[PDB]
Amino acid sequence: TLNLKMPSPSFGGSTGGWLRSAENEEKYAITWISKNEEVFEMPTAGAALMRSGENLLYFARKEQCLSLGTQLKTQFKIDNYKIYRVFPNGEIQYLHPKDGVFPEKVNEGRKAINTLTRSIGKNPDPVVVKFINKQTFE
Amino acid sequence: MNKDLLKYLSTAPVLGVIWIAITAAIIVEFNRLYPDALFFPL
Amino acid sequence: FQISEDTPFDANPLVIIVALLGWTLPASIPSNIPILHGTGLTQAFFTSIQSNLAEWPKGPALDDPFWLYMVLWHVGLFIVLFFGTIGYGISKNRV
Amino acid sequence: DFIKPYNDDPFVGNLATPINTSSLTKNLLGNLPIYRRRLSPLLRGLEIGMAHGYFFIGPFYKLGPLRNSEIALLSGFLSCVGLIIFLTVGLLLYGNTSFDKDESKDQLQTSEGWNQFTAGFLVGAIGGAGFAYLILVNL
Amino acid sequence: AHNVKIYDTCIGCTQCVRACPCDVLEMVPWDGCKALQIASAPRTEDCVGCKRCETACPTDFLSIRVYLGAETSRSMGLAY
Amino acid sequence: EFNNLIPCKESKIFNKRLESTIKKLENKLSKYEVGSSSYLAIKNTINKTNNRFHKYMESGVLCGKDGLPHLIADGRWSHAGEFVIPSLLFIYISGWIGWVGRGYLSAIKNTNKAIENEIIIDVPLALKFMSSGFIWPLSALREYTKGDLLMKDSEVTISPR
Amino acid sequence: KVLIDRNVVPTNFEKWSKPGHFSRSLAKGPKTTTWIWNLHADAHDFDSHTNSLEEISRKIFSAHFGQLAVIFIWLSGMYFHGAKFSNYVAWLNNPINIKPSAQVVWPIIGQEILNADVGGGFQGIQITSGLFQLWRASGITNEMQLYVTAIGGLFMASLMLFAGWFHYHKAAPKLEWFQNVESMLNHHLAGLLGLGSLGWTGHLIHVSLPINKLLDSGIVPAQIPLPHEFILNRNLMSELYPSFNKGLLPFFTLNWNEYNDFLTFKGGLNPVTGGLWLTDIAHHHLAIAVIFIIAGHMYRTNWSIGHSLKEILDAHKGPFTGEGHRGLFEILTTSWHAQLAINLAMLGSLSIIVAHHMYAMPPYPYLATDYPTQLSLFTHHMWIGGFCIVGAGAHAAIFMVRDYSPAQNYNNLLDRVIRHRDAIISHLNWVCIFLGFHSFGLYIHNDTMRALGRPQDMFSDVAIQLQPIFAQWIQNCHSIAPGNTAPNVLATTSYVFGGDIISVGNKIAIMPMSLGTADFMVHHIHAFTIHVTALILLKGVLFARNSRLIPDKANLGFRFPCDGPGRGGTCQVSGWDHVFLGLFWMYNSLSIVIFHFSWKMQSDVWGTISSSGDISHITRGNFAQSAITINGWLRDFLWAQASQVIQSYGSSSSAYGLMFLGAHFVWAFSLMFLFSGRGYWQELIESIVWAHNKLKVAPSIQPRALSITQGRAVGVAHYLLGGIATTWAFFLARIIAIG
Ligand code: CLA
Ligand code: CLA
Ligand code: CLA
Ligand SMILES: CC1=C(/C=C/C(C)=C/C=C/C(C)=C/C=C/C=C(C)/C=C/C=C(C)/C=C/C2=C(C)CCCC2(C)C)C(C)(C)CCC1
Ligand code: SF4
Ligand code: SF4
Ligand code: SF4
Repeated sequence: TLNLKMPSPSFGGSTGGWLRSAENEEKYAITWISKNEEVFEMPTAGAALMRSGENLLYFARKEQCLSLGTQLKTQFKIDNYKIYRVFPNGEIQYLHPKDGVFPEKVNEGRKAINTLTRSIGKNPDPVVVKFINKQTFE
Repeated sequence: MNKDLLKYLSTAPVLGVIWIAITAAIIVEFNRLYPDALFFPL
Repeated sequence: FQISEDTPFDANPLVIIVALLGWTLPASIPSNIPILHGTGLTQAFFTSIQSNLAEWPKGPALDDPFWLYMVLWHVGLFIVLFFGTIGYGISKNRV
Repeated sequence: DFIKPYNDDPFVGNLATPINTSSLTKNLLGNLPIYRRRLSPLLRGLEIGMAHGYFFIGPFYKLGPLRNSEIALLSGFLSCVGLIIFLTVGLLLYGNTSFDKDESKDQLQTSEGWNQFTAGFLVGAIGGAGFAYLILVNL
Repeated sequence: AHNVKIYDTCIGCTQCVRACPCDVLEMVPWDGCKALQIASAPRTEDCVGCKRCETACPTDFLSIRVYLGAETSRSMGLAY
Repeated sequence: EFNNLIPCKESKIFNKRLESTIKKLENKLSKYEVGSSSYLAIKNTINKTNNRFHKYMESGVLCGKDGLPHLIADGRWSHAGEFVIPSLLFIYISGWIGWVGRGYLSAIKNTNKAIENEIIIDVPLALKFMSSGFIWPLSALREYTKGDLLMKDSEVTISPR
Repeated sequence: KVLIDRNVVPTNFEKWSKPGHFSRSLAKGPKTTTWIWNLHADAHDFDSHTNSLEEISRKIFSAHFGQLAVIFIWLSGMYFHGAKFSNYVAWLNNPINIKPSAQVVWPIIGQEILNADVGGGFQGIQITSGLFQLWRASGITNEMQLYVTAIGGLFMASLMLFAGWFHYHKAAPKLEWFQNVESMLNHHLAGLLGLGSLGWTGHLIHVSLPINKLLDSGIVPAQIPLPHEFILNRNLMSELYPSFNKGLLPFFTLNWNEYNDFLTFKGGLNPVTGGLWLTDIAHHHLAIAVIFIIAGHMYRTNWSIGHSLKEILDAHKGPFTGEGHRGLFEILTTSWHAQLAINLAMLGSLSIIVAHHMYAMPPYPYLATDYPTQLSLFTHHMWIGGFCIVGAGAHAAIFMVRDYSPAQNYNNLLDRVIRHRDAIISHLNWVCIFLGFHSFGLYIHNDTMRALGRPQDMFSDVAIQLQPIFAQWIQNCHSIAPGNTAPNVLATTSYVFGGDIISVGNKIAIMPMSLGTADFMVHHIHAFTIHVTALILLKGVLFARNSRLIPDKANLGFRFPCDGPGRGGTCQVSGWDHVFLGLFWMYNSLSIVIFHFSWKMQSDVWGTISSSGDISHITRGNFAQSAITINGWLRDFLWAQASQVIQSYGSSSSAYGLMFLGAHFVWAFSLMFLFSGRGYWQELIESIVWAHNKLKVAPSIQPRALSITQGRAVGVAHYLLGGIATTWAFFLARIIAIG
C-alpha cells in the first residue's frame, strides 16, 4: 500500500507542478527512504530538500517519477523507491519495481510479452495483410 | 628534416591547401602570360 | 490587509507622509538655472500646476516646462518613497 | 516570505503571490458577477452582458469606416449588435459541446445553467450597447 | 498505444531495458542466447515512442522495434 | 550553313565593340598624367583589349548578330579548338587524377594504416602513383579486360528489394 | 599571490600529426567521415576535454594571447596598407574631394576594373572602415608614421604569441591565480581602462590637439611640425593654446579653470570638419580616467581595505527573493560559461550603443559627410552586437546544462527564476503576440487601405496619426538643455535632437531627425523583433535542463538533435536548438534596424545644401509617406535603391554586383540544409557508395551524411552569410554612388 499521510520533501513550490489533468485523470506518486537530509533536483525544476526517512512526491507523468528514481539511484545511491499510479476515485496501482526486482535484472516468474520467434527480416509484405486486421509485425 | 614536422605537413588539410594553391597558381600564371584563350588556337 | 495568501502586511501611511515631507522640503531649496527661475523644483512645479489649471480644459503643451517639473519632482518623490518603504520594512523585520 | 506554495501544496503547478492571493485580489475577483455568491446564471449573464455591451460601441463609433459621417453612432451600434450576436453563438456552441447530462453542483457548469447565462449575456449586451447609444446620442 | 516487439536475434544485453525512461521493458529468462535472457515489453501502455531502446540495441538489424500507433495522453507525453 | 552567323573579322558589330571599349578607356586615360602609374595601368588595359579583339578576328571564330563569338560544338573539325580539343585535354587530365587516386586507395587498403593513410597521406607512395598517370587509358583498358577493374555484383553490398 | 607551475608541457610537433589527441573519443581516429567534422566542432570545447578547472583555465588564458596576436597582425596589416597602398596623404590634403582607398588589385583576368577613380591621381577600392578619419584625428600626417605603427604591430603580435606559448608551456598560472577576481577587477578598472584613458588623454593633448588645430586652420600637412616638436618646444603649443604658458602649476594648485582653452565643454560639432571638438574629447578622457582609477580601488586584495565581492552579493536579499544573491559568487568564480554569458551580453549591447552614438555624435573629422563610412560603421557594429547577444544565450544555456547544481542554488535568485519559468515564458509569449499584432498589423492595415483607395483610413501623418510624443518630448528637453539643466555646456550633445543644420562642403553632416507616425511604427517593430529574439533565447536557457515534455533533458546535454519521434515528436528541444532559432530572429531584427537607419538617413538627413539654404535629401523625404506600407519598403527602398548594385556590371562597382548575386546564391543554398533531413541524404550516399565499391574506389573512411545538428549548423551559417553579404553589397554599391 502507498500511505497518503507520508511526509514530503521541503520545497518552496513552482509553476512546473501538476495541473487539472492530475486531479481528474491520473497522477503518479514516488516514495523513498533517505538516510540523511539532502538537496536534489526536482524534475519539474528547482532544488528541494529530501527529509531523512520517508519521502512522498506526486507528479503528473510516470516519466517524471522514473526520472527522479534514476537521479536517486545515480546521485544518492537510493534504490528503495516505489512508484504508484493514483486515480481520482482513490484507487492505487503499484507500478515499479513491478515484482520487487528492477526490470534490468532477470527474474524467474516473468513471462515474455511481445516477443516473436523470427528475425526482423522475416516479416511478411504489407500486401499480404491487405483487407485484414493483421499487421506485418504481428 | 624533422619527422614529426614532416608528418604534420602530410595531413590532409595542409597537403590539400598547398596542392590547391599550386594548381591555382599554375592557372593564374597561364592566364597572366597567355590571356583570353576562349578556344585552342590551332 | 494581506500582501499574500496568509501574510499580513503593515502598509503604514506614515511612510508616505514622511517621504513626501522628506522630499518636498529639500526640493524647495532655490536654484539659479533659468528653468527653475529663482525658486526650487517644488515651487516651480506648484506654480506650473496653478498656471495650467487656469486653463482648465486645455492640457499642457509639449514644450511646456510643466512636464519636466512633474517628472523630476516625481522621480525624487518616488526614490524617497522607495527607500522609505524599505527602511520601514527593515524596522518591522521584513527581510 | 511573500511568495508561498499555492493552497499549501508545493507540488501543485502554481505559486501564491500578491497578484493572485492578496486581499485586494480576493476582494475584487470574489465580487465579480461570474464568481459572486447567491446569483442565478441568468443574472450573472445579465450583468456581464451589460458591462461588455456598453464599452463595445466606443471603438466602432470613433474608428469605424463611417466615423466621419452623420450616422457614425448608429453604425457603431449596428457593429456592436453584430459583434454581440457572434459572441452569443460562441457561447451557444461552447455550452452545447461542453455540457451534457452531468448535473454538477456548481450550476453554470450545466446545459441548462449555461443556457440561462447565454440568454442573460445577449439581452444584457444589447441593453448596455443601447444604453451607451442613448448617452452618446444626447452627449 | 505504440507497438513494441522483440525479435529472436536478441542477445540479452539489457541495454534497451536500461535505456527506457518509461519502464516499458524488462528482462525475462530464455534459452535462445548465451545470456539466458531476452527483453520483454509487458507495459506498452506507458510507451512514449522515444526509441531510446532501439538506439541502445547492438544487434544488426535491431532486435527491438517500436511501431508508432494510436496516440493517448500517456503516449503524447502530456502533463496537462 | 550558319547563315545567322558571320566571321568576327567580317562583323561590323564586333568591330564597333572594340571601338566603344577603347573610347571608354581613352576617356579614363585622359584623367591621369602621362608617365603616372595610373596612366600606365590604363594603357596596359588598352593594349590587352586590342590584343584580345585582334586575336579573335584572326581566328575564324563565328560571331552572332550581337557581335560576340559563338562556339560550334557539333563535332565538325573546322571548330575543333572550340570544344573537341579542350574536351580531349580535360578527359586526359581528369582521368589521370581519378586513376592515380584509385591506385593510391587500393595500395593503402593492403596495409595496417588503411585509415591513417587517408587523413595523413603517405606522400612517397602518393607521388609514385601520381607519377604513373600518363598512360592511364591503356592501364584502365587492360585492367578492364583482365577483370580487375570491377567487383562482381554479388560481392558488393545491397539493400533489400 | 603569484602561483605558477613551471615547464608543464613540452614543445614538439609529435601531437600535430595526431588529430584529436585532445579528446578521448577522438584520439582513437576515424572509422567514418563524421569524425572529421567532430574534430573541428570539439577543438575549443576545452571543458569537454578535461574535468580539471585548472587545466581549462590555462588553455583559455593562452588562447586569449593567440586571439590578441591575430588582432595585432590584422591591425598591422591595416596600417601597412595605409602606408604602402593608399591615397592617405592626398586625402589628408583635400579630404572633401577625395575618396579614401587602401586596397589595390593586381591586373589579372580583367579584375583591374575594380581599381576605382577615387581621386588624388589614385586608383583602388574605396574603403568604408573609417581608418583615414581615425588616423587624421590621431595626428598622423605621413606614410612613415603608418609604416612604423605597422612594424610595432608585428612586434606586439610576436610578443602576444610568445606570451601565449610561455604561459601555457613554460609558466602556467594555478587556479587560485585566476580566481583572484578582486585583484583582476582593480587592475582592469584602474590599470587597463583608467591608465589607458589617461595615456590617450596624453596623446590627445600633446599630439592630436595641435596638429588638428593647424590642419583645421588650413595649414598644409607637410608644413605642420612633427609631434615631438610640440613636446620639446612648448611655445609651439602656447601659440595655439595660451594656457600652456602657465605649465603644470595650475594642476597641482587646483586652478584647473586655467586650462579651459584645451579642456572644454562645448558640445555640438567642429564646423570645419563636422566632428566633435578634440578639446571636448580630451576632457572626456581625463574625466573618465579619474573615475576609472578611483573605481579600481573598490575591491579588497592584499590589504585590509576594500570590499569583498562575496560579502556585497550575500547582503542583497529582500522579502520577495528568498536567499537573494547567495551562491552567485561561487557560480561566477567556478564557471567560465557563466562569465562568458554575461560578458558577451554586455560586449554585444555595448557594440550596439557604439553604433548609435557614433552616427549622432560623429567623433572623427570628415566622418559625418563620408556617407559610406557612416553607413558602414553603424551596420558593422550592429551586427557584431547581435551575434554577441545570441552567444550570451548559448553560454547561459551551456552553464545551465553543465555547471549548475541544485545544492549551490537553494532558494536563491537563480533557483527562484527556474521555479516560475512558465509564468515568465507565458507572459513573454503574450507580449510578443501583442507587439506583433499592434506593429506589423498596422502596416497590413495600411497596405490594405491604400490598395483599396482609402488613404484617409491609414495610420499616417496625414490621416490617423500615431505620434511618438514621448520621444518628441525627450528631443525637446535635449535641445533646450544647454545653458539650462546643463548650464556650462554651450551646444547640444547632438544636432539629431534639434537645432542647426551642420554642413561640410555642401554636404549635410547632421541635422534634426523629426519623428512621426512612420518612426512610431518602425520603433514598435524593433520592440517586437527584440522581444521575440529574447523569448527564444530565454526559453532555451530556462528549459535547458528539463521541461514537462522531457524531464531528464540535462542528461541529453546542451547539443543533441531530439529525443525521438515519440511524445508527439521532440525535434529541436535542446538548448543548442534555441540558439539556432534565435540566430534567425536576431538576423530578422537587425536587418530591419539597419534598413530603418539607411532609409531614414537618406530621406531625412543626408543630402546637399545650396548657398541660399535649400536642402536636397538623397531620397527627397519619401520616408514619411512610403515607409508606412510593406509595398513602400518593397518599392521605394528595396527596388529603388537596388538600382546601383544591379547596374554595376562593367564599372568599378562590379564586384558588388557579383557579391550581391553570389550572396543570394549562398542564401538559397542554405535552404537545402534547413528544409531537408539526413535520412534522405544517407540513403542517397548508399547508392553512390555502391558505384565506388563496384569500381574498387570506395574509401576506408566511410562516407556519412552530416549529423542532424551539423545539418542545422551548416544551414544557419549559410543563411546568415548569404543574407548579410547581400545587404553589404546592396548598401556599399548604393552609398558609394550617391554618397
Ligand atoms: C492589428 C492591428 C490593427 C489595428 C489596431 C487596426 C485598427 C483599425 N482597423 Mg484595421 N486591419 C488590420 C489590422 C489593424 N487594424 C489588418 C491585419 C487588416 C486585414 C487587411 C485590417 C483591415 C481593416 C479593414 C477592412 C478596416 C479596418 C478598420 C480599422 C479601424 C476600425 C476597427 C474597429 O472598429 O475594431 C473594433 C475594435 C474592438 C471591438 C476592440 C479593440 C480592442 C480593445 C480596445 C482592447 C482593450 C483591451 C483592454 C485595454 C484590456 C483592459 C482590461 C482591464 C483594465 C479591464 C481601426 C482604426 C476599419 C476602418 O474603417 O479604418 C479606418 C475598416 O474598415 N481594418
Ligand atoms: C466575405 C464577406 C465579407 C463582407 C460582405 C464584409 C462586409 C463588411 N466588412 Mg469586412 N471583413 C471580412 C469579410 C467581409 N466583410 C473578413 C474575412 C475580414 C478579416 C480580414 C474583414 C475585416 C473587416 C474589418 C476590420 C472591418 C470590416 C468592415 C466591413 C463592413 C464595411 C462597410 C461598412 O461601411 O459597414 C458599416 C457596418 C455596419 C453598418 C454594421 C453591419 C453589421 C451587420 C448588420 C451585423 C450582422 C451580423 C450577422 C447577421 C450575424 C449572424 C452571422 C452568423 C453568426 C450566422 C462591411 C459590413 C468594417 C466594419 O464596419 O465592420 C463593423 C470594418 O471595420 N471588415
Ligand atoms: C580518387 C578519387 C575518386 C574517384 C576515382 C571517383 C570516381 C567516381 N565518383 Mg566519386 N567522389 C570522390 C572521389 C572519387 N570519385 C570524393 C572525394 C567525393 C566526395 C566529394 C566523391 C563524391 C561523389 C559523388 C556525390 C558522386 C561520385 C560519383 C563518381 C563516379 C562518376 C564520376 C563523378 O561523378 O565524380 C564526381 C565527384 C566529384 C566531383 C568529387 C571530387 C573528386 C575529387 C576531386 C577527387 C579527390 C582526389 C583525391 C584527393 C586524390 C588523392 C590521390 C593521391 C593521394 C595519390 C566515379 C566512379 C558519382 C557516381 O556515383 O556515378 C555513378 C556521384 O554521384 N563521387
Ligand atoms: C481606467 C481605470 C481602471 C479601469 C476601468 C474599467 C475597466 C472600467 C470599466 C467600466 C465599464 C465597462 C462600465 C460599464 C457600464 C455599463 C452600464 C452602466 C450599463 C447599463 C445598462 C442599462 C442602464 C440598461 C440595460 C437594459 C436596457 C437598456 C433595456 C433592456 C435590457 C437591459 C435591462 C439590460 C481601473 C479601475 C483599473 C483603475 C483606474 C483607471
Ligand atoms: S520507445 Fe521509449 S518508452 Fe517506448 S519502449 Fe522504447 S525506450 Fe521505452
Ligand atoms: S538491447 Fe537489443 S539485444 Fe540487448 S536486450 Fe534489448 S533487444 Fe536484446
Ligand atoms: S525528425 Fe529528426 S530531429 Fe525529429 S525526432 Fe525524428 S530523428 Fe529526431
